[PDB]
Amino acid sequence: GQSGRMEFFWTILKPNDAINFESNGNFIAPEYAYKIVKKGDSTIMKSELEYGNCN
Amino acid sequence: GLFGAIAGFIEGGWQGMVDGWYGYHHSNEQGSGYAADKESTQKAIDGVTNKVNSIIDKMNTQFEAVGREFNNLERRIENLNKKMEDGFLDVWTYNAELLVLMENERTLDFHDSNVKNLYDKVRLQLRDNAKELGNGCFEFYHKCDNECMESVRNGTYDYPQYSEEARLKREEISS
Ligand SMILES: *[C@@H]1O[C@H](CO)[C@@H](O[C@@H]2O[C@H](CO)[C@@H](O)[C@H](O)[C@H]2NC(C)=O)[C@H](O)[C@H]1NC(C)=O
Repeated sequence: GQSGRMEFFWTILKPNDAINFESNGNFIAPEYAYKIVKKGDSTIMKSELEYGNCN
Repeated sequence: GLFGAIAGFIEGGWQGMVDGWYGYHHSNEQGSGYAADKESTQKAIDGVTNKVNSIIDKMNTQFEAVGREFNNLERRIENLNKKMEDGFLDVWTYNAELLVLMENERTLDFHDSNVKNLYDKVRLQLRDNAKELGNGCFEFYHKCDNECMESVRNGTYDYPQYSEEARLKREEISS
C-alpha cells in the first residue's frame, strides 16, 4: 500500500540513566519498552520445526 | 598378520570356542573339547575398552556454538565464516577418518600379538616333551590326561615329571 518508509532505531539505557527526546515532527515515539538482563550469547536458528517438549 | 599368527601359521579360527578371544583345543584319551584362556582375553579387552574410551574421552574439549547471521551487504564476512567452518570440517573429517584407519590396523595386530605370545608361552614350558606341528598344535610324546592339561593352561607344567617318558619314546621312532 504505502509509498513512504519507516526507519526504526534502538539503544540500551543504563540502570541509573535518562533518555531525553526532542521532536519537531515526523516522529514515532515508544509506548512500551523491555527489561533486559543479558548473560551469554547464542543465535537465531533457522528451522521450520515446532517444539517437541523434551530436553 | 604382523606377528604371523592369524593370517599366518594358524590358518583360520576355532568357531566352536565362544568363551573368549584366544584359546585351546584338547583331544586326549577322555575326549575332545575347546577351552578358552580367559586371563589373556581379559587383558585384551581391558586394553581395547581403554583405546576406545581414550579416543572419545580426550576430545571432552567442546563448548558453545552457533550458525549464520549476516546481511547481503556483508557477504565478505559471511565468506570468512564459510572459510573457517569449511576449514574445520576438512580437518576433523581427515583426522577422524585416518585415526580410525590407523588405530584399526594396530588393533588387529594387537590380537595377532596376543595369540603369538600365548603359543610361545605354551612352547617354552614343554621344550622336547612335545612336537611342533606347524599348524600351531602340539603332539605329546607322553600320555597327558584332563588333570595333566590344566597344568599347561594354568602354566604349572612340570618338565621333570614327564621327561624320561618322552625322551625314550623319541629313539623308538628314530630307527
Ligand atoms: C535518574 O533517576 C535516578 C534515581 O535514583 C537519579 O539518581 C539519583 O540522583 C540523586 C540526586 O543527585 C543522587 O543523590 C543519587 O546519585 C541518586 N539517588 C539515589 C536514591 O540513588 C539519576 O540522577 C537520574 N539520572 C540522570 C542521568 O539524571
